[PDB]
Amino acid sequence: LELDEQQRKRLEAFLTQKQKVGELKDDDFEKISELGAGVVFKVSHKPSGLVMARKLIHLEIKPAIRNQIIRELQVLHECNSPYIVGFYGAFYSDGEISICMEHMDGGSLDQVLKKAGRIPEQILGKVSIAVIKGLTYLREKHKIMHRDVKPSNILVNSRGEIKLCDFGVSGQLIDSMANSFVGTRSYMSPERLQGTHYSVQSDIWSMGLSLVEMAVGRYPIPPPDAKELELMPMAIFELLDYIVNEPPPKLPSAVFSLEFQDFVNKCLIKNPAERADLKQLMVHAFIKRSDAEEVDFAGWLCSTIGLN
Amino acid sequence: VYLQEWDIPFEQVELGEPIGQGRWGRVHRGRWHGEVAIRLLEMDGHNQDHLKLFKKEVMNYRQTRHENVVLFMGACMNPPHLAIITSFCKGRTLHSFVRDPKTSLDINKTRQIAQEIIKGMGYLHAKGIVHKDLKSKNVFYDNGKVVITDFGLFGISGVVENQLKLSHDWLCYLAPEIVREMTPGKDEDQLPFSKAADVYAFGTVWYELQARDWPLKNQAAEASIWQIGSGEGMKRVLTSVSLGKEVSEILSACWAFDLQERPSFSLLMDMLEKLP
Ligand SMILES: Nc1ncnc2c1ncn2[C@@H]1O[C@H](COP(=O)(O)OP(=O)(O)NP(=O)(O)O)[C@@H](O)[C@H]1O
Ligand SMILES: Nc1ncnc2c1ncn2[C@@H]1O[C@H](COP(=O)(O)OP(=O)(O)NP(=O)(O)O)[C@@H](O)[C@H]1O
Ligand SMILES: O=C(NOC[C@H](O)CO)c1ccc(F)c(F)c1Nc1ccc(I)cc1F
Ligand SMILES: [Mg+2]
Repeated sequence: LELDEQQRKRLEAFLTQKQKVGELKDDDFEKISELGAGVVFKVSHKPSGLVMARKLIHLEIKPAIRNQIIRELQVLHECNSPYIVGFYGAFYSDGEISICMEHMDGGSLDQVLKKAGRIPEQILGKVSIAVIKGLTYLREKHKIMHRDVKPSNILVNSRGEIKLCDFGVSGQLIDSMANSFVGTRSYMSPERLQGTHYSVQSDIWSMGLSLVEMAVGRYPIPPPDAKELELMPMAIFELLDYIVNEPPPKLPSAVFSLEFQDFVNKCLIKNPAERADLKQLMVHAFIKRSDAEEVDFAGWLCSTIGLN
Repeated sequence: VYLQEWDIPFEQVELGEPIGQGRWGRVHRGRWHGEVAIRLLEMDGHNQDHLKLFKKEVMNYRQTRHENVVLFMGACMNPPHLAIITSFCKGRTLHSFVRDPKTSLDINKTRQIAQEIIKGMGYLHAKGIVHKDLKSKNVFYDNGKVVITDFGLFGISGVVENQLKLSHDWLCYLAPEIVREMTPGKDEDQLPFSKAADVYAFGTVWYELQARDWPLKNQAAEASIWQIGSGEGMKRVLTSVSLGKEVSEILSACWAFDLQERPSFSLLMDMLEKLP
C-alpha cells in the first residue's frame, strides 16, 4: 500500500497514544473556541493533556437506532492511514453524538482558501495525491465510498500532513441525518443527482469540482463571467439543473499546465463510465509529476495563516 | 382569542403527555369530557401583522365542519404564546397503517379510503382553505373512518440557520413548483402552495396506497430536489413498476408537471368511481 516509514512511525505513535488516553465519558472534555458550524469545538482532554477535537450533532430520535449508530461507527478504530484523520472514540451523551478526532492546526481547505484567496497549482498537486491514496485505501481495505467530498472536510496541520474528515462510514447515520441537509453549494456528481446507482466515480467528480474552486478562488458553477475571470443570487434548483444539463467547469487555459487542465477535465466527465477511476488517476501525468516533486508544505501553511 | 369566543363551551382544558415535536411547536394530548390534541406555538416575529394574519386563519377554521376533516375546536393567543386545540384522533396514522405486515389493502379498500380523503379535501377547497401539508402522516384511520389533520397550518409565522434541512417523507409529497423555489433563508410561508400542489400531494398518498412506500427511496435531499422539480423522477417511477392502467391514470393526472393540467378534487371523485 506504498506505506512509507516515517508515516508508519507516526501512525504507531498515535495508535499507542490512543490506548494511553483509553476510554472516556463526558466531563473529561473542556471547551476552547469556535472552529465552526455546518458543530465542532476545540477541546482539552483532562486525563491526557493532548488537545483533541469534538464534533457535536443534535439528533433526538428513538434510542434503538441510536445504539445501532454507535456500533457501526466503532469500525473507525480499524480505519488508520496517513491520509485519514486520527480517530479517538465515539460515544452518546445527552442525545448529542460526539466524535473525538485529531486536531488539525490549519483547519479546513475552505478556511485555507478564504485566507489564501487562491491556491497555487504546485501545491494542489500534493493534496490531489493524498485524496486518491485515501480513497483507494478506503475502497480497498473496508470497501466503502466517501459520499461527501468538499474543501471544508479536508484538513491540514503544521506537521505537513494532509487527511480527510467526515467520510461516510455508517449507513444508518446517512439515512437518518446526513441526507436531510442542503447547503448553498453542491458538490454532488451529476449521476447521483438523477438517483442512479453511484460508485466511487461520484467521488472522483467531487474532487474535481473542489480542485477548480481552490485553483481560482471562486466556487466554479455557474462559470465566472469572461472579464471577471481575468481579474481574479441563484436558487438551489437552478444550481442542480446547471450541473446536470450544462457543460462542466474547466480550468483557465492561460495560467495552468496541460497536465493540471487534463487531470481535472478527466475528473469532471459527466458520464461516470468514461470518467477516470483511481487506478487510472494514480498513473496520470499530473500525478507522476507532483509525487516526485519537492515542496515544503509546512512552510507554505504557516506563512499563509501565521502559525509555527 | 380568549377561547371564550368559540362556540364550544369551555370551562377548563388540561394538558396531558406530549406526543411529538416538529417545526410548528409541540403537540400534547389533553382532555377537554373528551380527549383533544393541543399544539403549543410561539411567535418570535412579535409583529402585529403576524398575529393579524393568524387571527384571520383561525377565524376561518372556525367555519369548518366535515366528517373527513379533523374538527377545529378552539385557539387562544396570549402573545407570544399560542395554542391550537383540535379533536384527538384515535387510531393509527395512515402512514404507519399501510406499512403494517398484518394490514390487508386491496383494489377496493384503497379506492374507498381515497374517496374519503377527497371529500375532506373537496370541502376544504370549497371554503378556500389550502391544506399546504397534506401527507400520509396527517391522515388518520380508525376502523372505517378517515380524518385529515394539520391543515392550513403552514400559513403561520412562528418559531421554527443558513442551511436547509428537509425530511425525505415531506419532499415526496411536494410538487415541482415548490421545490424549485426552495433555497436557504426562504421561509415555508413564501413557498407556492396551492390547490394544485395539494392534489399533487394527493398523488403521492395514492401511490403510497398502492405501494406501501415512498416513490423515491431515501437519498440525499439535493438528489430528490432535482428529481422532483425536473419532473424526471416522477416520470421514471411511473415507468419502473406499474400497477394498473386505470389506477395509474389518476397518478399520472395528479403528478402532472404543469400544475394547471392537474385535476380538481371534485373531478377526482368521478375518476375514482369508474374503477374496478
Ligand atoms: N477535525 C477538525 N479539525 C479542525 N477543524 C475542523 C474539524 N472538523 C471540522 N472542522 C471545521 O468545522 C467547520 C465546519 O465543518 P463541518 O462540521 O464538517 O460542517 P461543514 O463542512 O461546514 N458542512 P457539512 O460538511 O455538510 O457538515 C469547518 O470550518 C471545518 O474547518
Ligand atoms: N389532531 C391530532 N390528533 C392526534 N395526533 C395528532 C394530531 N395532530 C398531530 N398529531 C400527532 O402529533 C405528532 C406531531 O405532529 P406534527 O407537529 O404535525 O409533526 P409532523 O406532522 O410529523 N411533521 P411537522 O408538521 O413538521 O411537525 C405526530 O405523531 C402526529 O400524528
Ligand atoms: O461527519 C460526518 N458528517 O458531517 C456532517 C455534519 O455532521 C452535519 O452537521 C459523518 C457522516 C457520515 C458518517 F458515517 C460519519 F461517520 C461522519 N463523521 C465522521 C466519520 C469519520 C471520521 I475519521 C470523522 C467524522 F466526524
Ligand atoms: Mg404539520
